[PDB]
Amino acid sequence: SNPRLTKVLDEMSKKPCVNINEIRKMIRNFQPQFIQPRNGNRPNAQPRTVDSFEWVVRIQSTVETQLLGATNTVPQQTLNLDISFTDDSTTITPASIPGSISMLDNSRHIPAIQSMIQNFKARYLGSLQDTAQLQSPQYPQLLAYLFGQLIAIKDRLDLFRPSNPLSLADALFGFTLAQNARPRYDDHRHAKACQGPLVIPAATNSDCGPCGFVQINANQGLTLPLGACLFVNPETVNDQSFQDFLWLIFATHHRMPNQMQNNWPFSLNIVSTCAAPGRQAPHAGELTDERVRLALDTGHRILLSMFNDDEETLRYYQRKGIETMFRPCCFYTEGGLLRKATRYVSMVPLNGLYYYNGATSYVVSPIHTDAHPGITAAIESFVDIMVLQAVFSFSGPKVVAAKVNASQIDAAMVFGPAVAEGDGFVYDPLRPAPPLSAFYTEFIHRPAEQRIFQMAMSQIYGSHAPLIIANVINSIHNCKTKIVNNKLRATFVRRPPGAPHLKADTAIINRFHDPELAYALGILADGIAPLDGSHEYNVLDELDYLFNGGDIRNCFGLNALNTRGLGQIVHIRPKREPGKRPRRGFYTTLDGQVHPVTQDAPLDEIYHWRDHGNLTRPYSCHILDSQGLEFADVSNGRSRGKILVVVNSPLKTCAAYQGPSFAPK
Amino acid sequence: SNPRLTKVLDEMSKKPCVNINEIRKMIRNFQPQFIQPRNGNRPNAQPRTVDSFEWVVRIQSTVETQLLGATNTVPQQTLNLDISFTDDSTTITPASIPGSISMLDNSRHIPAIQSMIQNFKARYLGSLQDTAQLQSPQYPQLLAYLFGQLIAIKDRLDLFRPSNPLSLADALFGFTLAQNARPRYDDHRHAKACQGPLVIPAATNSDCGPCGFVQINANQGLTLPLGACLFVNPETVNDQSFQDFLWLIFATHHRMPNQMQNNWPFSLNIVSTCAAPGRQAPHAGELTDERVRLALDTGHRILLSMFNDDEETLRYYQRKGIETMFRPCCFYTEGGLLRKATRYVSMVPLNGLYYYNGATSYVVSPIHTDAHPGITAAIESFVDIMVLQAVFSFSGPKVVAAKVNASQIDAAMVFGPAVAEGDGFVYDPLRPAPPLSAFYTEFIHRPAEQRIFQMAMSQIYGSHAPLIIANVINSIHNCKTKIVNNKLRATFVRRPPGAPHLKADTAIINRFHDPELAYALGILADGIAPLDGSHEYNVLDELDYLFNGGDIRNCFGLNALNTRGLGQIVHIRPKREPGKRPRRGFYTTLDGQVHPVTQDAPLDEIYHWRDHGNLTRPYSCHILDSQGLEFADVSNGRSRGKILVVVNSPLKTCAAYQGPSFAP
Amino acid sequence: SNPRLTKVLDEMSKKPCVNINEIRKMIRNFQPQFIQPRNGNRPNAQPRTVDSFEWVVRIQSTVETQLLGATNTVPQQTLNLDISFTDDSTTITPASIPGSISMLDNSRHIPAIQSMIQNFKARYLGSLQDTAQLQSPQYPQLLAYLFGQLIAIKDRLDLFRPSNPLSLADALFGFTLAQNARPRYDDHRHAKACQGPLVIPAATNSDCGPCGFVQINANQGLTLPLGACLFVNPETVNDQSFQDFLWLIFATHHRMPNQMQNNWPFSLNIVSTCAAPGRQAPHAGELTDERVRLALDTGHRILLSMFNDDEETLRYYQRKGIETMFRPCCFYTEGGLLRKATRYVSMVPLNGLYYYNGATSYVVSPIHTDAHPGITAAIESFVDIMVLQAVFSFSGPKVVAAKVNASQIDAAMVFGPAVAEGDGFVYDPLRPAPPLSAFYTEFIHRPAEQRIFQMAMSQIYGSHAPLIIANVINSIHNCKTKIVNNKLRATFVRRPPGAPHLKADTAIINRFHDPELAYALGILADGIAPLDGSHEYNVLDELDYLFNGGDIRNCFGLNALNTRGLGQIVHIRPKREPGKRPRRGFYTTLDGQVHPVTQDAPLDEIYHWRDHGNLTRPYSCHILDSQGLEFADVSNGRSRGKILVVVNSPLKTCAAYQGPSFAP
Repeated sequence: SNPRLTKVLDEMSKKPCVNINEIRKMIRNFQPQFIQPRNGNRPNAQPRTVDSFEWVVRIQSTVETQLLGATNTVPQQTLNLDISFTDDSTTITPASIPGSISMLDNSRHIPAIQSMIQNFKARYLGSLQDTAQLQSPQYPQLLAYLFGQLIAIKDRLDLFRPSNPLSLADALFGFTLAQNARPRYDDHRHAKACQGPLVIPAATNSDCGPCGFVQINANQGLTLPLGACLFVNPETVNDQSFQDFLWLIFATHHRMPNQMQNNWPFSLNIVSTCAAPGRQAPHAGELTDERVRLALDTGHRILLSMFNDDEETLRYYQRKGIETMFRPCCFYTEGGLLRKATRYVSMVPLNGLYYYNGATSYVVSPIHTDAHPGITAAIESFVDIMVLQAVFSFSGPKVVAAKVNASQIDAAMVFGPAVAEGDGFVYDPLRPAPPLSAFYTEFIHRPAEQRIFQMAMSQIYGSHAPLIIANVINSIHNCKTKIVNNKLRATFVRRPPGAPHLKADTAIINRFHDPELAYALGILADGIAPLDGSHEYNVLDELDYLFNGGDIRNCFGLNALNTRGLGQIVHIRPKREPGKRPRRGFYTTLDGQVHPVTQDAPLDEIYHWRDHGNLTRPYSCHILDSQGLEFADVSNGRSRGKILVVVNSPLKTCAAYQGPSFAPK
Repeated sequence: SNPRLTKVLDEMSKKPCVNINEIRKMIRNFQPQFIQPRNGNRPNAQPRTVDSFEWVVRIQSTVETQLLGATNTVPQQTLNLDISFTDDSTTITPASIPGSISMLDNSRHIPAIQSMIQNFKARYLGSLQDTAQLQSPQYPQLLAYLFGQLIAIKDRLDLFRPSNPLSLADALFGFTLAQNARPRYDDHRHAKACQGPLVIPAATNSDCGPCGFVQINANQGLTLPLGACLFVNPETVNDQSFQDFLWLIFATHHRMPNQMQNNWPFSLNIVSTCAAPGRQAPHAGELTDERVRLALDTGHRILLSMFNDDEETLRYYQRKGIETMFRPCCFYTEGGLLRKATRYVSMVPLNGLYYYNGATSYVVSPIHTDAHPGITAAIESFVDIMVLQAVFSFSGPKVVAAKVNASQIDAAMVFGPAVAEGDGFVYDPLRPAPPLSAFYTEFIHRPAEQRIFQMAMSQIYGSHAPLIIANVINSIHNCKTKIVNNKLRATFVRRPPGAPHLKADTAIINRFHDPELAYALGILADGIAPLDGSHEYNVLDELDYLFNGGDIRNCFGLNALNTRGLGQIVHIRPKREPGKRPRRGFYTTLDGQVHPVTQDAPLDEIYHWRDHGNLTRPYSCHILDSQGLEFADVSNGRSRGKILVVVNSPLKTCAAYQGPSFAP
Repeated sequence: SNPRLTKVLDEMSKKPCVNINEIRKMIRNFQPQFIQPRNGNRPNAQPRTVDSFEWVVRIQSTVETQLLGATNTVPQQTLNLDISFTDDSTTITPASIPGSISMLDNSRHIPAIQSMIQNFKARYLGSLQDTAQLQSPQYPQLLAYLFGQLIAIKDRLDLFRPSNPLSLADALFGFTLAQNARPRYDDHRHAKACQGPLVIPAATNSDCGPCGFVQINANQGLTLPLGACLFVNPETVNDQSFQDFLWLIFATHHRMPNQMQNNWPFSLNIVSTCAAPGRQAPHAGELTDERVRLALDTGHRILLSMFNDDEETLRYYQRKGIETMFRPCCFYTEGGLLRKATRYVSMVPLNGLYYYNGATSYVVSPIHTDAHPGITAAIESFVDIMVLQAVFSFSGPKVVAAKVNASQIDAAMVFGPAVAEGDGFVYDPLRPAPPLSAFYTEFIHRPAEQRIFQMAMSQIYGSHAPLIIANVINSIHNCKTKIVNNKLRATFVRRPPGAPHLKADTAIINRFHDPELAYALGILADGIAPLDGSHEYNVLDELDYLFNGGDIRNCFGLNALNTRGLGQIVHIRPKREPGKRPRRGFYTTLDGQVHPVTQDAPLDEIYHWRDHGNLTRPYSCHILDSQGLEFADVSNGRSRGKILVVVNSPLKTCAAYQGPSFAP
C-alpha cells in the first residue's frame, strides 16, 4: 500500500540497471590524462617521496547550455571527478552480522589432503581414515586483502612517478632506510605504516620462505600447526616464483600498523612431502620487475584455487583491500562523509586447510593486470556509493540543522514541505556533534529504502549480491564519524583544521556527488531529472513548483535566465483573492528569517539566488515554505521557449541514458 | 499436560542446539590479550614466583548501543569475562551415583596379552578372563586426571612468565628447594601442593622408572602385581620419551596434597620381555623442552590406547583434571554458587590390565597442542554452567532471603507475583547460613527441569552426554558450600574478609554470568531477550510490564534512557478510573519496602537504579509487585523510538544466534 | 535426452572395440627398420656414447591414391609414426584421487608366513593380522616400476649400438667413470640420471645383498624391520640369479635423480632361515648376458608372485616404468599437449609383507621377452592417447587463440559456426601462456565425454580399466605444461630455441596424431572418414560442405585434385538468387581475415592450401564461415569421378576397420 514504491519497482523492472561488467569494460583500459595536487599546480619534477596527501588524478567533464532569447551567452561549468590516490585509511573491522562474512566449504580440499596424509606418514601414529577431524574453519579472506594492498602499492608508485625510482621490491622491503624512517612511498603526516627496514624473522631448522614448514615422512613426526595449512606437492614448493610470492605477501603484511598487525597475525605455514627449502630472504636487488610480475601471477593462481574458484568474492576482497589507498573524493563543501560510513569489511583471522595442485580455471582479465588497478577499484566503489545516494534521497533532502537550546529529548522538528516528517532533525551546536550512525541506520531499515536497495544491487551484481549488501549495512551500524561545522572548500582532501563555517549552519547528509554521473553510468538515480538534450520549460509554472517546496536543479528553466534577464520576465504579487480579505504573503528560506512580500515587484530583488550556470546544489532546500503568491507574467510569451544542454564526459558507459529513475515527468 | 514445557521442548527439537565441536574448534587458536591481576594492574616487572592468587586472563568483549533519531551518546559497556588463573581447588570425590562412573570394557586387551603370554611360553595360573573380572577391574580414570593436571601446570607457568623461568621439569621436580619452601609455580596462601623437593623411591632390583617392573621369562612362573599392569612391546621400554613421560606423571602425583597420596595410590607396573632398565631419575637440568614435548606426545598416545581409543571420555577427564588450576569466574555480587556446586568427578582407585603394542588412531588435535589448554578447558566448563543456569532459571529467579521473623510467617510472605510462588525461601539469621545443596538438590529433581536438562545435554554432547549428566547430578547432590550472606564486590577472586552485606540480604542462586554469552555461543538461553540488533521499543507498555514483576533486562527502552530521559518523557500518576474511594498507588521493592505514590511525579523521582548502559543485572528482581498505577507520556509522540545494539564479542561461534530460547 | 550421444553409445555397443590383447600380440615380434635421427641421417659409425637426444625408431607407413579414369600420378605420401628413443622424462607424482591407486589384498600371504613362523618356533609378538593391517600395508607398486625402468635401459642400449658396448651391467654400475662423468647409456643435456659410479652401502653384520637380512631362529625373538619383508625359502637365498636380480634393481634405483632417492627409499629386507649370505657386490666384469637373462627371469617370477599372480596390473606398471625412456612422438606443428598431460602414475612408498616359496603361474609371454620392449610399451601408450583424442574431438576442434583485444570482447568473437560455440578460448598475449590443465580439466568432466570415455576404456581393457581411467583423470587433472605459442616444426623432438610463431597464433589442443592409425588398430575413431578403399566423390556438394566449417580431411575429391585440377573443373561466383540488393560474397579464414569474393574466378585463385596428397591435417579448421557463395562446374560432366586409396601400414591388426566411429 504505497503507490510510489510500486511505481518505482515496476519502473526498475521495465528498464534493468546495467550490470557491473560494462563499468569494468569501460574503465579497464584508459590511462589518466593528468594528475596534479588537488589545490594548486604540480611542481617541475616530482619529489623523492610521496609526501603531500592531496595528489589526485582528475577526470574533466563539462556542461554547456545553449538557447536563444537571453541577453548574453552562459559560461560553461566543469563537473570533474577526483580520486584521492595518496591518503591512507583503515577498512577492516572485527564486527559482524549474519551475512557480513561467510566461511567457504572445504568439500574439495579434504579428499586429497586426507589421501595424502594417510600414505606418507610414519606407520606408527595410527591410521587416520576418519575424514571428520579435518574440519577447521575455512576463512581465506585476509590473504586477498593483503594481495590487494600489494597491488595498491605498485599502482601508487607507478602513477606518481617519483624523481629517483627504486625497484618495487626494494621500496617495499626498504633495505637502505633509517632507524625509524617512513618507507620510500607513504611518507606524510597521515601515513600509517610500520617504519624502519623490514626484518626477516629467524634462521630455524624447517624454513620455506617467510612462513613455517612441516613435512610428513616415515622417520619424522606429524603435528599440524594451529594456523592455516596450505598442502602443496613437492614440485611447486621447490619452485621459484611461489617463494617470491610468499615473501612479497609477508613483506606487505609487516607494513600494517603495529596494533592491527598484532590483531591479525600472518599465520600461514606450508606442509609438503619434501625437504624444506631454506628461506632465501631476498635483499639489495634480487627481485626485479619481471620476477615480481611472475610472482604476482602465481600468487593470484594460488588465491583463486583457495577460494573454491569463485573469483567474484575474490575480486571483492581484493578491491576492498586496494581501497585503503584509492577512493573517490567528494564534490560538495558539506564535507564528503557518505563514503566514510560505508567502507568497512568484516574479517576474521585466517584459518583452514588448503590444497593446491593445479589451476582449475583461467580468468581472461584478473584485476591485478588492468592498467592501474587503483582507478578501477575506486570507480567500482563510486558506482556503489552513488546507488546508496539514490536510495537515501528517495524521500527527501534529509537535512540536519543547528539551533541553540534544542530539546535534549527529541530532535525531530517539521521544516515544511519538501522535507518529509521523518527526516529534518536538529541539534544543539555548543555540545559535541551527533554520531551520524543515529540517522543512517534509521534510514536504511524502512521497507521503502530497503527493497529498492535490494533490487538495485541485485541487478548490478546478480548472484553475488547479498555479501555486498550485508556488508555495507554492517558498516553503517558501527561508524564513529560525526557531523562537523566546517567545509572542504572543494580544493582539499580533508577539512582544513581552521575555521571554515557553513553558510546556513546546516548539513545535508545524503548527497555525495552530482547525480549527472549516476545517469551517465546507467546506475539508478532519483529526484533530480537528467539534462542532456532539448527541453520545454514553463517558467510561470516551474517557478510555482519551486516555491511550494522544490529544488532549483529540477527547474532548469530558471537557472538559464537566473541573471540573463529573468528580472523583466515575471513579477510576484501577494495574492488577488476577489472576496474575503486582502492579506499579504511571505516565504521562508533555509534559515529562520521570514522576510515578506507586499506589492508587485520584479523577481530579481525578492529572491536573488547565486548563479552557477546549469549545475546548482541539487539538495540545498533553497525555499522551505511560501503561502500567498501569484507569479504574474509581464511579457507575452518570452516565458515558454526551448533550451539545449550538452554534457560530454569521458566515462560515458555503454548503456548511458537507458537506466531506471523516478524523477518528476 | 504442562503447556509451557511442551512448547519449550518443541522449540528445542525444531532448532537444534550447537554441537560442542564448534565451541572446541573456535578456541583452539585464541590468543589472550590481558593478563592483568583481577583487581589492580600489572607491575612493571613480573615477580619471581606465583604468589598473588588474584591473576586472571581477561577475554574482553564490548557492547555499545545508539538511540536512533537522537543526539545522545551512551558510553560503551564491557562484558568482562574473567578466567581465574592462579588458585587451587579440588574436583575429586569418592562418591558415585549409578551412572556416574563406568567401567571401560577390556574386550580388546585380554586376548592380546593372552596370546603374548602363550607365545613367550610363560607359565601363568588360571584363565586370564575370570582373574581379570574379579581380581582387577579396568578403571584407568586416574591416569588421565594426572595428565590433565600436568598440562594445566605447564600452561599456568607458561602464561605468567616469572621473570627467570627454569623449565617445565625444573619447576616441577623441586630441584634446589628448601625443605619448607613451596614449589615455584604454586607459592601462596592456602595452596594445594605438597612442599619441598620430591623424593625418589629407593632403587630395588627391577624397575622401569618410578614404578615396578616385571619381566616374563620362558618356562618360568609369572605372577601379576596388585595394581595395574601395562604390557608393552620391548621396543618401547627402552625409549627415552616413554620413561620421561612416566617420570613426569610420577612427579605430578607426588606433588598433590599429602592426604590424597594415601587414598589414590599411583600404582602401576610395566610388564615386558626386556631386561629391567632400572630407574634413571633425572637429577640436574636434563629435560629440555623438546624432550618434554616428545614425552607428552608419547604419553597421550599411551593414554588414548588405554581408553579403548575413545578420545571423548579421555578428553572429558583430561579437562576435569585442569579446572583444578583454571576456573571460569562469576559476573555478579553473590557469585561462586554454580561453579562451586558443579565441579566434582566421581572416581575409583586405578587398577586392571592394559596392552599397547602400537597406536591405532591418530588424534589430529589433542588438548595439549591447543594455543593454551587452560582456556580451552575453562570454556567447556563455562558451557556446562551456562546450560545449568538456563535450566534453573526456567520458572523464575529463585531468591533466598534472611528475614528475622522467618518462623512467625510462612514463605511467599514477601515475594509478590514476581518470584514464582514456590521458588522463594527464607531463613532467620540467628542460625548459620543453610547449605546450598539443600536447595539445589530439590531444584534439579523436578520433572520439568529434568526432562529439559537431559535433552539439552544430549543435544550438546550426544552419545557421551549421560556420563556428564550423571556426574553433574552427583556433584550438585554432594556440595558442602554455604550461602554466606557476605558479598564479593566483583573486583576480587576470593571473598575478602570484612566485605559488606548483600543487597537486601537476598541472595539469588541462579545467576553465574550474563546470558549474552550463551546466546553468542549458540547454546540454550534462559528467558532473556538477546540484545543483538535493531529494536523497536514502546516505553509505555514496556514500563507497564516491568511493574508486573518482569525483569528490567527485557526492557530496552528504559535502560537506554535511564538517565538521558524519563524525566521529561513519562510520568506516573495514581489511577482514578472508577468512582470508588481513591487509593494511593504503591509498589513494593525487593526488601518489602512498600513505597507509596500519592502525587504524580516524573518517573526518575519515584524509582531509581544505576545505569549500566544496556547491560543490567539480569535477574535483579527489582519490583516485586505494584497496584494502582498509571503511566502517561508528556512528549509530543517521540517515546516510541528505535535503538541499535552491537555485540562484537571475540568468542562468537558459527551458530551465532540460532540456539533455542523461551521468549523469542 | 541428447540424441547424438545416444546414437554414438548405441553404435559402440553394437560394434565392440578391439581388445587390447590383439594389439599386444601383433607387436611382440615387430622388427624395426629405421633408427635414423629424427632430423638428419645416421652418421657413418655410431658414436661411443648416447648424446644426441634426437634419435627415433621410425615405423614407416605409406599411402598412395589414384584418380580412376585419369592420367594423373599423385606422388605417394608417408605416415611418419615416430617413437622418441633417447630422452628422459618423469611419470611419477605423489598425488592420487580415490580410485587412482589400490591396495593389493594380503589374503594369501599372511597365513603362509604365519604357518612358517609357527613351524620354525620363532617367538613373535601379536597376531600378524592386525600388525599387518596397521603397521605395514601392502603396496608393491614401486618394485615393478624399477623393473620396467631397467628393461627400458637395456632396450635403449641395445638398439643404439654405441660402437663398443660393454654389457647391461657394465654400463649400469658405472665401472671406470669419472666422479663427474655421466653414465654411458644417458649422457646429454638435461638428462635425468645421477652421475658417477654408484657406491655400495657398507657391509654390516647380516646382509642378503644390497638390502638388510633377518633370519628367524628357533626359540628366539623375532622383530620385523620398517620397510617391506619378503619371506623366502632357504633354497633361493643362496641362488646366484636371485641376488643378481636384487643387485640390478638396487643399481637402477641409485641411478635415478638425487631428489627422488629421498622420497621413494628402496627399502627391502629378505627374511629366511639360512645363514646371512652377506653382500657380494659384483665389481669387475662378472655379469655375463646369460647370467643377466636368468636374473631378469627370476626377478619377474618374484614380482608376479608379489602381485597376487595378476600379471595385468604388473604389466601396466612395468610399462608405465618404461615411458620414462620410450615415448610416442606427435605428428603436428603444436604437439606435446596430449602425451605431456597423460603420463603420471599415482604412487605410495613401498612397504608390507610378502611370501614366495615357489612360482604358481607360468606367464607365457612376459614383457621383457618381446622383440623390443620399448616399442611394445610405447604402442600401448599410443593407444591410450588415441582413445583420449577420440573422446576430446567429439564436438569440434577445441581451438585456443591469442587475440590482443581479448578483454574487450567475449568468446565466440572470431570462431564462426565451425568451432562449436562453447569450445573456443582466447587470452591476451600480454600475460604468460595459460595452463593447459585449466582447459583439459573442464573438457574431461563434462557428462557427454565422461560417459563415452568410460565405455571405450572398459571395452578396450575390461575389468582392469577403472585403474587406467582413474589414473589418466588424475594425471590430466595434474599437469604443469603451458600452451606456449611457439612452434615445433615437426622435424625435431624437443622444441628448439628461436622457432617461429604458430599459424595464426591459434593452438589446437585435440590433435596428437592422424586418426588413420586409430582406424587401422581397430580402436575408437573420431569423426573423420577412413580413407581406405574406393570412394565416389562429388566435388560440388563436397566443396559446399567445406564452406560450412567442415574439415577438409573429409573431402576426398578436393584433396585429390588440389593441384591437378580445380582450375578448370569448378568456379566460384556470388549468388544472384533473389531480386534484393546484390552483395559481395565473403568467407572468413581462421585468423578473422574476412575475404571478399566479388568477381567469379577459378577456385585456385580464391583459396589455396598446401598439397599433402590425401593426408592433410585433420582439424586444421580452414574456413570458419562463408555467406553468399555459389559453385558451378565448367567441365563436361567429369567432376564426379572415382578415386582409389591404399593404406598398407605395417601395424595393422585383426580388427582392421571394424571399430566404431561417428560418421560412417
